[PDB]
Amino acid sequence: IRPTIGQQMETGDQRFGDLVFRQLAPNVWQHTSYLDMPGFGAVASNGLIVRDGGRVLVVDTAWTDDQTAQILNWIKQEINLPVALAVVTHAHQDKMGGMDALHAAGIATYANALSNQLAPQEGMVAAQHSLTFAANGWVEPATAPNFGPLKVFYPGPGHTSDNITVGIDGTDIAFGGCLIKDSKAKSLGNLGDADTEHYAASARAFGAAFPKASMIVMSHSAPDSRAAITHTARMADKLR
Ligand SMILES: CCOC(=O)[C@]1(CS)N[C@@H](C(=O)O)C(C)(C)S1
Ligand SMILES: [Zn+2]
Ligand SMILES: [Zn+2]
Repeated sequence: IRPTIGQQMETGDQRFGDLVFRQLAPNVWQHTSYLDMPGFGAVASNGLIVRDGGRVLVVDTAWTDDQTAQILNWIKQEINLPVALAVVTHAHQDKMGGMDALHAAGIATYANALSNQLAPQEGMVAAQHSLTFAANGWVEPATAPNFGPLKVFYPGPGHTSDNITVGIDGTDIAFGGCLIKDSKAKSLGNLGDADTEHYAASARAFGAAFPKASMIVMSHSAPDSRAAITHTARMADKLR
């Protein structure tokens, strides 16, 4: 695909059906799925796959159940370990559109409690479990059982009021989801669900929560350096 929004395909990318997978680190891969929007073309959305010992952890579904089932198929082929859990980073179609494929496979799913509360209104299937957060934004660990290397952080409202972010312990990788755009981005996208007053602070909070991450993975750009966080925050400063 040659998406209008999202990175092009590069050497080292693997095509598996209509999905693209890229290894980012020895136990981390980016999954990419595409949704065609009329007149506007293909929009890429990225999530993560993490191998944690004898199990696999997933961050975000694909746009659709069928695509998300193909993520599970790719995992079976390339990793061949059971998927223990998935965490989805807000209640939009690119992040939660494939929940049914996860639940059909018996995979435990997790989301911000607010994401689960909003899911019906957003046309999404709620996750099976709800994460809650301390006042400093870090997940309450009782609500993130056996998350292994996944360090979940709620940076505050930005892209949506429920957006969460995930650091991958033992790697240089932090996932900003749809909150962060890369340093070449010209806009933060549509902003219809956004908190334009708090966006900038939330972007900076994400950077401060994962201060040593050097590879920033995001939903709608290829991985970038930490400049993606600052550039996003500075674009968000102009919304106030
Ligand atoms: C089907 C709903 O999914 C969307 O429309 C997203 C989800 S974040 N929002 C858009 C935006 O923020 O402009 C986008 C093009 C980045 S994908
Ligand atoms: Zn979104
Ligand atoms: Zn998105």
